[PDB]
Amino acid sequence: MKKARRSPSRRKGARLWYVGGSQF
Amino acid sequence: MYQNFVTKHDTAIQTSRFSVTGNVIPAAPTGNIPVINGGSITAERAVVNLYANMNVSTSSDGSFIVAMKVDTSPTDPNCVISAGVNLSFAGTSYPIVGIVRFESASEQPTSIAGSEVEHYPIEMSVGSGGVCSARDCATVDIHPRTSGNNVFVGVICSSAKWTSGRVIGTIATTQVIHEYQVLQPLK
Amino acid sequence: MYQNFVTKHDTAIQTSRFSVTGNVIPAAPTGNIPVINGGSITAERAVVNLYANMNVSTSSDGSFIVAMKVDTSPTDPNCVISAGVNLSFAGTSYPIVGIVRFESASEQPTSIAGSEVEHYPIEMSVGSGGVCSARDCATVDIHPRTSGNNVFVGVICSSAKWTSGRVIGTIATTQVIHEYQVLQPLK
Amino acid sequence: MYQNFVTKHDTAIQTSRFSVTGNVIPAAPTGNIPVINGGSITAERAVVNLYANMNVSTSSDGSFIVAMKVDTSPTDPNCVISAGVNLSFAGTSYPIVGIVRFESASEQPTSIAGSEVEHYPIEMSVGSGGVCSARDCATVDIHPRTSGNNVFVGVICSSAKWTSGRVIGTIATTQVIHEYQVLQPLK
Amino acid sequence: MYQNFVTKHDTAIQTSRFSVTGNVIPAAPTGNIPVINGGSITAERAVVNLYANMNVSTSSDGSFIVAMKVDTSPTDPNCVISAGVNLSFAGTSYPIVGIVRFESASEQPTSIAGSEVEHYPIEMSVGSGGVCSARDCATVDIHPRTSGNNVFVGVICSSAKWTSGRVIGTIATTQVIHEYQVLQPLK
Amino acid sequence: MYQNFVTKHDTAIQTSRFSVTGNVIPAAPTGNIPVINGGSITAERAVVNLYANMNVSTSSDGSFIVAMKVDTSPTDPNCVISAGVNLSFAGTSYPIVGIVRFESASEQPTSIAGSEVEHYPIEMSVGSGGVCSARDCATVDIHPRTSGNNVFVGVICSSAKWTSGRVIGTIATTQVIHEYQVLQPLK
Amino acid sequence: TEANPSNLNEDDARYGFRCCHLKNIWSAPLPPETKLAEEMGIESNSIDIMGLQAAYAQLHTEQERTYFMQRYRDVISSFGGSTSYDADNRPLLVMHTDFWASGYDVDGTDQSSLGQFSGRVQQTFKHSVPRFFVPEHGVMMTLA
Repeated sequence: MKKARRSPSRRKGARLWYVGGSQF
Repeated sequence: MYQNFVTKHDTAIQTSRFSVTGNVIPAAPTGNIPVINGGSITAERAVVNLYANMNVSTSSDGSFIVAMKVDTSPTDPNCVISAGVNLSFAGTSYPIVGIVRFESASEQPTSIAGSEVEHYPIEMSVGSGGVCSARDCATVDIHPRTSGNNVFVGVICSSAKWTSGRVIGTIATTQVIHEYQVLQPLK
Repeated sequence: MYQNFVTKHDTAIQTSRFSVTGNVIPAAPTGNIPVINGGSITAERAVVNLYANMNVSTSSDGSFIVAMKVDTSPTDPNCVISAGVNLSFAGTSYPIVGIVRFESASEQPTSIAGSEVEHYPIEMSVGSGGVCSARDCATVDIHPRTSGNNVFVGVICSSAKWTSGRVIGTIATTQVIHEYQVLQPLK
Repeated sequence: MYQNFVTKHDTAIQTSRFSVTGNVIPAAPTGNIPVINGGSITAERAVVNLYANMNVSTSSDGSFIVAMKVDTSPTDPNCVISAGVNLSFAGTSYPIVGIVRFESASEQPTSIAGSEVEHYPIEMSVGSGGVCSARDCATVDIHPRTSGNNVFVGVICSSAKWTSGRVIGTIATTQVIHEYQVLQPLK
Repeated sequence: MYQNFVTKHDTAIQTSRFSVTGNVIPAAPTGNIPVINGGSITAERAVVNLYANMNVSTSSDGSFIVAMKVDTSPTDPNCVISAGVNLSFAGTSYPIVGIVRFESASEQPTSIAGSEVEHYPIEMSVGSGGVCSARDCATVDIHPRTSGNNVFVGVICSSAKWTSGRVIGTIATTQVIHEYQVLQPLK
Repeated sequence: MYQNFVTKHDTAIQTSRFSVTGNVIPAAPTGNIPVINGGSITAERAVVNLYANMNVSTSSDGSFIVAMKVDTSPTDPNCVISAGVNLSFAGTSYPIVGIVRFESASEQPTSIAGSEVEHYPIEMSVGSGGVCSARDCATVDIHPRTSGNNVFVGVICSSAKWTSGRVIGTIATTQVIHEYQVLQPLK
Repeated sequence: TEANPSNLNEDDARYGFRCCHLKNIWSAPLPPETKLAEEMGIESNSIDIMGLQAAYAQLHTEQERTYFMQRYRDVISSFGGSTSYDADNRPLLVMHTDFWASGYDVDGTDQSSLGQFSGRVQQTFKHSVPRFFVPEHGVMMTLA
């Protein structure tokens, strides 16, 4: 019940979001 | 603000109701107090609706009772008994209420000698000349004191000087052996 | 001192309001009680403003109702229903109030047979000849007992002997399924 | 909803009862206040039933007392004393009540000089012209201040202008040294 | 006994006071309710002292308001607003009170159209023909609903049938955004 | 049931008592309010017994004060001040009460200019034409605002229209800086 | 581009500007002006296939730009070059930390609150910037 509180990172795999540049 | 979920009296839900009509002849404690019930409910959940005529044939001062039978199943020595009343009288008589306890071998007592009634005073919300209101409770031993009787409890309404006229309201009363579950938004 | 954040009734905020004017013809329970609403709100958040004339055309004793529809979404069997009333009557009649429950296939009941109304007595703050005030609540089963009806709840105002005249005040009532968040200085 | 199990006054159960009848001659504090008891109970559990005639032979304004003897066993300096009253008077006199403390070498005081009575004001539920009701308590030192006396406590009923007539009700009072156990459905 | 440190309303200390004298012309909701203030305090801490003459020039039934401006700094959506009133009227009119909310681009509203006033009913302690008393609170959204207005809150006093005469008392009211620290002997 | 050990006002025990007799000439706030005390107690524990005659020599409307001196020892900015009153008036005048604060270089103020009195409204239990009752408290800053004065606190009793006649009751008041220890059967 | 803190609105000035939600399908869409079709003119009856070829190439440069090279610095990185932070006047990021904020629940214990809970989030954290050399006068700002 540690991870269950925090929405995953989806760090595995390639890049999905192209939005024009770096966005925090 | 936060909702207050605790109450001194919780009126029965959808059950134990009865409407009383006609005349109601109050009486002095020296005599036999009128138990205006033949259809006396008893889950010690009772809601009696009043739409009668307060008639002073006998005494000009006195009282009448609305009763309900106590469930004697519980092994607990005594439990709480709450009542909630709202009565508007046409004729100024300054009503007054309270909880009472009395035994009887009979299943449907039509009246009870004043000497056989036990009293339990309660916070009376209002006591104007024409309306008495109260919602409170009291502790009462629930087991039959005299082997073989049934135990009754209810509210009694008295007056120092009654006045012939119509009376209307609700006399609710219950023995707490269950607290009605309720939706509490934050749980 | 510390501020008391819990209350028996929380009046709706900015919503569910309606003003009732004109005449109000109270009726006896043997007949059909007046539901002085066609614009019956229902987030079971209701605030009805009164500035009408209490008229005794029908019966001299009786009652009228201010109702609001219950939200039956909750899976909980029953929830609390609070009301807050303040009524000043021009003609001494000793008002009296209480919460009620009644079903109807209709969306906007204009009246309801007295036999179809269920009662729930409440702590009545004041009950002088000219003004009745109360702020309390009661537990009520919220699901329709007869498949296909809508469930209504509200406060009823009765009297043993009404007196033609103006009446003014506010009849607020709400079904608790949300506790209004509030600023508590120490949190 | 949840049942409220705490109360400001718990009336004695099945014991310490007595009925007072006949006349009751109220008196001014400059004189000797009537202690309408010879059969003065004392588990400081007392329930006095009233069905008498308020008679103005002496003064037109004044008061009378219903007393009960305090148990002085407890080593605690002082304990709480609750009372519960409900009185309907036939003649408008605007009753008023309160808790009192007074000592006396006598076991059954029939009256007590007003100068020897100590007062303790209480939340008075109702105070209409014809009915006074209250259910509250106060803190009182229970040990005899003057070596050799008995300590009495009780409620006093006064009026600025009494009116000859019948009076009816119940004057219950108790010193808390025991909290009556009660069935709490959820334990 | 233990001292009760929580209260439904805490009157401002040494500040926000003002005395209102002269005449007060109550009005019907169809018109413009009198805001008997030009020196309208606003730490939403307000104590208004009344020693005026209730005059029925306009309508025989109606109401007047005592208001105070709300501090809209708090990011909290809404906070509690308590009021404490004590009014004795020379002429029997059966007063009635309650909390209200209304906006206005003006800094010192002298009156407000009844249609622009929002109501919040409160536990009314007493409502005799000559005196109304209450100490309670209600939840109210504190941010201006119409960009550019000021938010006012206060208590309103109404009557079904007023009676020309003197009125005297205190109308205190405050928005809780601070709980006054207090000496608690056991901490 | 469980005994309620918390109270809004705890009357002093065996100390700080005084009886007030004779006439009491109420006054309007524009003048100097009567402080019916020369033997002004002050452990801010005070119990004043009333058995006087309300006389309307000066104004027909107004008020009188029962005061007690505040102990300014505590370093705490402000503490709670409770009062408990029960007054029955022979002549219908609809009394009204409240807590007040006023300073004076004098040790035994016989009267105080109305302009120098600060008000604190309280839950008034009853306010019939003939009797006012209340048991409540309020927060008050206890340190002298003007270097060199004594701080007084007490309850004030006012009326829109007084009526010459006898008055009887008790005006108790105390500043909480000690909670009276009490026997609690279950500890 | 507000010129003075006084040109900022109530909320902004007191709490800071608003930022983007965490990235997801509905909060990280391709820039709103993303091309959905690229037209290429053609003589009434023929098409220059060589032009078509160039057309695509040109498009490619346009896309790359829209999708991820909207900032000058990123275009130059595209060529395998670099830019000082002075080139486009970008603040220099010295240290970036991120963490989850967890806590505990407080159990309600009175007659009505029994069985109720209130979440109190309380997280400890370290944010450490390694010895950094300040080449010119300026400010070291740290934000959350």
